[PDB]
Amino acid sequence: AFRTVEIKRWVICALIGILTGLVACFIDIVVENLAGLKYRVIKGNIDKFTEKGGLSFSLLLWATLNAAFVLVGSVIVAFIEPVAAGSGIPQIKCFLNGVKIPHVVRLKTLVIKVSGVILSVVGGLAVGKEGPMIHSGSVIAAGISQGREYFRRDTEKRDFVSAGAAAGVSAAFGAPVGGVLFSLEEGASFWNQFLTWRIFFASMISTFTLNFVLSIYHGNMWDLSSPGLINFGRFDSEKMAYTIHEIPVFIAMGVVGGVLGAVFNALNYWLTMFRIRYIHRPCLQVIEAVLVAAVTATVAFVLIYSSRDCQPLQGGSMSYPLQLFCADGEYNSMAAAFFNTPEKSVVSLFHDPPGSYNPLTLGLFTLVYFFLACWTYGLTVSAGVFIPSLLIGAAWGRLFGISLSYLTGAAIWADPGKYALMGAAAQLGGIVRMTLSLTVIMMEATSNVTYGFPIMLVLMTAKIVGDVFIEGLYDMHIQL
Amino acid sequence: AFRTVEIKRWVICALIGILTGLVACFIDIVVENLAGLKYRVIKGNIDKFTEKGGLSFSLLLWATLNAAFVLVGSVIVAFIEPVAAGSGIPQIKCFLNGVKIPHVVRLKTLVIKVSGVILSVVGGLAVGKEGPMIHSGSVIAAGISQGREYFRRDTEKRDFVSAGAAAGVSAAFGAPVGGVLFSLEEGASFWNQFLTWRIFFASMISTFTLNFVLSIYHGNMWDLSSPGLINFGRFDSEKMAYTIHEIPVFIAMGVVGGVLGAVFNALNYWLTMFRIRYIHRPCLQVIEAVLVAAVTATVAFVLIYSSRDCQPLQGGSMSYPLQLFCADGEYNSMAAAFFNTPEKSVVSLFHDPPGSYNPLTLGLFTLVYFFLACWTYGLTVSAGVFIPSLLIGAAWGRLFGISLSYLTGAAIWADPGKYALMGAAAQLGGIVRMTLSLTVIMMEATSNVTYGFPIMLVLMTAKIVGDVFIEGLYDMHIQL
Amino acid sequence: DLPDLDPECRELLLDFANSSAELTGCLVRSARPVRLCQTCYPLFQQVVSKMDNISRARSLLMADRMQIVVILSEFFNTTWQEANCANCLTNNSEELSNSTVYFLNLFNHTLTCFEHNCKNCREAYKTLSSLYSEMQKMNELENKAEPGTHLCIDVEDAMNITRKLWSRTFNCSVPCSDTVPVIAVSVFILFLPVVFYLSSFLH
Amino acid sequence: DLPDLDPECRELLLDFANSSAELTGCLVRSARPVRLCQTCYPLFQQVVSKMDNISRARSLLMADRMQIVVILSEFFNTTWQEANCANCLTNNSEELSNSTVYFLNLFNHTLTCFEHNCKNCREAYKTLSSLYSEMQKMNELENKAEPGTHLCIDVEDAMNITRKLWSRTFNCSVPCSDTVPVIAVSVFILFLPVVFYLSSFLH
Ligand SMILES: *[C@@H]1O[C@H](CO)[C@@H](O[C@@H]2O[C@H](CO)[C@@H](O[C@@H]3O[C@H](CO)[C@@H](O)[C@H](O)[C@@H]3O)[C@H](O)[C@H]2NC(C)=O)[C@H](O)[C@H]1NC(C)=O
Ligand SMILES: *[C@@H]1O[C@H](CO)[C@@H](O[C@@H]2O[C@H](CO)[C@@H](O[C@@H]3O[C@H](CO)[C@@H](O)[C@H](O)[C@@H]3O)[C@H](O)[C@H]2NC(C)=O)[C@H](O)[C@H]1NC(C)=O
Ligand SMILES: *[C@@H]1O[C@H](CO)[C@@H](O)[C@H](O)[C@H]1NC(C)=O
Ligand SMILES: *[C@@H]1O[C@H](CO)[C@@H](O)[C@H](O)[C@H]1NC(C)=O
Ligand SMILES: *[C@@H]1O[C@H](CO)[C@@H](O)[C@H](O)[C@H]1NC(C)=O
Ligand SMILES: *[C@@H]1O[C@H](CO)[C@@H](O)[C@H](O)[C@H]1NC(C)=O
Ligand SMILES: *[C@@H]1O[C@H](CO)[C@@H](O)[C@H](O)[C@H]1NC(C)=O
Ligand SMILES: *[C@@H]1O[C@H](CO)[C@@H](O)[C@H](O)[C@H]1NC(C)=O
Repeated sequence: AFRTVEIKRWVICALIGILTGLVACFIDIVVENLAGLKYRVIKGNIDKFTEKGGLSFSLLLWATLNAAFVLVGSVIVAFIEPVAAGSGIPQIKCFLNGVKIPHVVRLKTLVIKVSGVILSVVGGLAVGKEGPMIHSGSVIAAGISQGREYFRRDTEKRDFVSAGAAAGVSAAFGAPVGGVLFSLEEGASFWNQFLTWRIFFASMISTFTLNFVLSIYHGNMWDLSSPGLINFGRFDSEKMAYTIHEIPVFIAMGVVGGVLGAVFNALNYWLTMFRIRYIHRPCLQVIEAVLVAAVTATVAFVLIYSSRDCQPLQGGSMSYPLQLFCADGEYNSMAAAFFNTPEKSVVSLFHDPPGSYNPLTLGLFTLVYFFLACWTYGLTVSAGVFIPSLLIGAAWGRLFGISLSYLTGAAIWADPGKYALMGAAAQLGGIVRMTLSLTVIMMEATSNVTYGFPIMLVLMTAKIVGDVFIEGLYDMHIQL
Repeated sequence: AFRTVEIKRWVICALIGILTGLVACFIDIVVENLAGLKYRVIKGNIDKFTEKGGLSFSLLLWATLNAAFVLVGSVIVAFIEPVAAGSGIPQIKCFLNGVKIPHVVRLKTLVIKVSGVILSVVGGLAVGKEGPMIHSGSVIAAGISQGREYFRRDTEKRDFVSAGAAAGVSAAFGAPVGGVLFSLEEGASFWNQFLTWRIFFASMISTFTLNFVLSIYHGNMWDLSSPGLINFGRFDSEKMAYTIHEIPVFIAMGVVGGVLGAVFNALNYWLTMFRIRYIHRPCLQVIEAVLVAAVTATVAFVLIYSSRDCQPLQGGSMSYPLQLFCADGEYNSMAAAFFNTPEKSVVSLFHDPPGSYNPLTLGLFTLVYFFLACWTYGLTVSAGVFIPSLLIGAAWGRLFGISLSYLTGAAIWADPGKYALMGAAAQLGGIVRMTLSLTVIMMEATSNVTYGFPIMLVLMTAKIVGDVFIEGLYDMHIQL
Repeated sequence: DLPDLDPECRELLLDFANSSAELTGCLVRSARPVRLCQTCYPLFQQVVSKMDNISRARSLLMADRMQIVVILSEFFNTTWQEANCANCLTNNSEELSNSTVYFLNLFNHTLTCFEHNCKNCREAYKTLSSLYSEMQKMNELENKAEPGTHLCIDVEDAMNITRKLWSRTFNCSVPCSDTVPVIAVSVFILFLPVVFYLSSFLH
Repeated sequence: DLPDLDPECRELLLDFANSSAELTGCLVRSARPVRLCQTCYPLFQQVVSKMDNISRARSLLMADRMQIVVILSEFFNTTWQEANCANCLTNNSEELSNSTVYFLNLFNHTLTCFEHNCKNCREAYKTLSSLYSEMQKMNELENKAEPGTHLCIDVEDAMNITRKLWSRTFNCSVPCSDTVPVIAVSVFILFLPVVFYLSSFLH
């Protein structure tokens, strides 16, 4: 009777979990290889022109490589499938809340968003690739329950796309239960207990699928040591301690995160109404994405070229290190922030022992990356806003940690790694303002429970101080 | 208007959190000092009679000290306030589900249960003291909203006693969010968002109150390193790893926990119907509690006296070590299991490096403590069944770990500490069968998230394999 | 100036090398019949004074990756603290800690009484064990620590050797021979609930 | 038999003590002008052979709490592995690893050319740096590891000394002097969105 219907529902949720894991590992593998190729070309070209003059050809090579990749990404996005632009999380959030924006029910949207996010992280923009993983999981789940049956019903479709969005969050951040609570914050029109188990089944099977395929891409099939596209794990040193000295410090850091999130949202609001008003033809959108990729390449190169902090290579801090003007055997330090992927600069900011970052270098990188991510977000590319927000927050959180380590006599409790974590949670809650799902995600991905209560306080403080100025980003883009 | 009503509700929840924390630290301080006095008397009396004959006077001293303390505890319980017996968790669970058993609305029940659980853990029975902490928090919360106003309403009273039960769980296990999800599994007649924040406010303020008063009882006021009455923390060594080799092993261990939980529930069911049928006068109940305290004292002393495993003192494994018949400088090992408090024998079973436990000594202790806890539970004393279940499960889980360390060639993945954890969760889910609240509690108290999914699997397996035989304990005692 | 050294700093390093070679010699001359804190305390003060002599210079400690002088000094401190040799010296150093010279005198007394070829020299051993327990309790009120903290290693190995002679070799512990009152009381108390449950069943 | 020792085991311990005292001497004779894997490889084979000689006996290793022989041998292994002296020996041991004797010969050649009183002996230094980078890449395909793994310590400190002479002391790096094409291209590309946004505003 009804038992075969529930087996059909559970096997559909198993397929959308497996397919979302395969799409996530496809994105990670292709981005890793293509960014490896592009950064090896540029590092091989800077070192050729380091002596004997030149070095403006390296800037043109960087700018044109960024421009070519984002030109491909925006001709794909802004001409063919225009709703594929952005992270798509506002569209899925309002899909779960009830209103159906068109052209989400097509497999073409999945192909354009996956290809766009491959060609945008490679393209050198300030883009995280786990923003649109939620939308990719959503359209996979919607496309499973269609044609080209009693699953085309809108009650059955909304629950399946809820499971797809949860599988997207779990494949993104390594958070199964975080994916469950993300799917339940929107469209919570019921507490169907079998629906939450379906959601958790798809969520956990998506994380385990991404483990299995990424580990067979690595050496050991038996390892499973990569739960997500970002994994800033192992917060269980003596730097795990949060203490009564630090709870009002975390509340104040949540206030600063909420203020800077309001600044981010307001500047992007004025920018995106300028883009609605004037830059609305598809050809102008393609040209604007090409220039902003060229500008983030050249402002990265101006900041690299005009920096004097040089530190020697510790074993894994620099992926593609270049010595620009440093001495032999010492490598550049600002070039470690624009050549690392943003999923690794965050981990480095969480884990480097104190005194490993210049305040001037990190401050300049923070300011330029803040304005770059604010400019790059409202574009016609397939692009998240998570890891830009998380890197901005980790960077100024580490600056806060260095300041607290200087004001006190280099105390044990003022470790800059922990304050980088709390800053990243503060800015991600200031820009986005999701309350509980980030608490569970930032508990899950760090594998620490004692960061549950202070991260939860920081997210509430950032949300409240942010909402007294301007709405959140994912809610603002349903109001244009 | 309504704002002053909500401030009244939140300040009442703050008071019940603070009062439940004070009751929890009162229980812990008095139990620690009185059990220290009693075990120092017995250890000072065994060492006097170790040579030069005697040693039967030590057995009489142990049996009469146990008998005297439980005689006081049962004349208090079985004569004055007869519903104060047991853990009271079935009564609170059916209070939240709607039916109101009488004589829970009195402060006398709070005094009798607190004094009974002091005089029962000291009395040497197989009793955990964090069973009735939930009922003590419940009657504190009910007594706050009474006389000797609009809070005597049954809608207002049920929500406050929900917050009191959550504060009891958080002060018990160190689990704030675990206390929240315990209070929401019963009486979930609504998802009032402000009610869950009230519950979490009382829960977190109860854990922090117990930290503050227990740390000022210890040396440092600034430490706060005791979140609950049991704290088996720090699972973040290389023994934290759960691996694809071990997921069917955890499912099988959940099966064994469910089977042994069914055995526990069935034997206690026949025993408690014998007690309903015949041993029902209050004087017979007092005599029966005196004999079972004398019997657990003398079977502890027969097992200590007839044991030959002797191991030297590592720095904190033995609280009150006695050398009975071992060589000088080597202390007895079975006497480390009956002289430690059950809140410390569990931590030792979770944390001792492998090869620190004899399989014969631990097997004998497991078998005798299983039948002793099964006999001692259905009595007229104020007594939990948590830490008896948790110690039984940790003991046979460690035996499973030693067996897996012997069958494989002492592999890295077959660490007996991790399997002691999973066994403790298995037996606590086999005897009690609460599904999700133990998953959150055993994540919270161990401060590890990677033990979320395997503990959740083990609890589901134990609950299912248990429910095909006999109902859970806390549901059976509403059906006599 | 870089690849070679300042000649006084070379002489300072040579002095530390000579002193530390003597200390490693002393630590392994006295390895198994443990006299580590008994024969190598002045050499340890010698080595830590030369290490303090270096850091009053700058080139010796942190001018290479390994810092072989610093990790050698840290190894000697770890061996010092694990041995807990501070109990074999007075609080003002370079003495022999009058609590422990009495123990070593009684330990030598006990072994010379063991050289008399069964159970005759027992009250010397009981005095030794009482003294050892007294020093253990002394090592928790003057230097506050956990129960069963580790004493000074040559004292602790002397007591180790005495107890391994007294139990594992000589086999002398005068056993209890009081089992049958224990078994009588135990079968009485275990038969008491049989009486209680049957009498309540038959009433 | 307990408090004293078997005379051959006493002789075995005395042999290990002599060899290990010589090794600690060698490690600190060659401390700052680092020749740790260059002058102390045969003494290290001597010490590890005597430690293997002890464990073929039973009383020397695990018959006391500290196990001073075992923790001393473990300290010499930790100093060996942190130095990564296996790159200064061939895969069959007790040789000098023909990749590195060429490097030490060129290092001595470069310093003797530095003894000629500015920027004249440069291609020797460039050959040295090319050789050092070649050995770094050789230390990741024959012995697979992460990028920037640590080479053998006397090689790595020789290259340390050469680079600290060449940059911090001699001050010779022939700077770029190509700023104004970079600043021209940079102000052009930064002025490009000003042109784009203003032209789209005025259309
Ligand atoms: C090349 O030579 C330079 C010498 O100028 C070496 O730099 C020094 O290296 C050591 C080893 O890391 C550093 O010591 C450190 O000291 C701090 C406390 O100040 C301590 O926390 C660390 O654990 C470590 O012991 C030292 O700071 C550093 N700099 C100076 C100016 O001495 C460099 O390591 C050499 N490179 C190689 C590859 O050998
Ligand atoms: C008293 O003397 C006895 C000698 O019979 C000492 O027992 C031995 O103590 C050492 C130190 O813990 C034990 O060594 C251990 O070996 C294992 C591997 O087998 C290793 O994993 C440990 O980390 C440690 O190195 C040894 O097993 C033990 N027993 C024997 C038979 O040798 C005892 O420590 C002495 N007591 C004191 C207080 O010195
Ligand atoms: C080095 O140590 C010796 C003895 O510890 C001392 O006499 C000498 O003055 C010290 N050297 C200096 C320069 O202080
Ligand atoms: C060695 O001596 C003491 C004892 O551990 C320690 O505090 C000191 O810092 C050490 N000296 C060194 C490493 O130079
Ligand atoms: C006992 O002490 C004396 C002097 O203190 C010494 O000559 C003798 O050798 C010692 N006995 C033993 C067995 O070492
Ligand atoms: C001890 O080592 C030496 C040299 O390594 C060797 O010649 C000798 O045979 C070894 N001793 C034994 C008993 O094998
Ligand atoms: C020292 O030599 C090797 C290298 O670390 C190691 O594998 C071996 O076990 C060590 N020998 C000892 C500690 O006796
Ligand atoms: C260079 O090597 C030769 C022999 O190999 C040696 O005599 C000379 O001292 C070395 N030069 C320096 C500066 O050490």
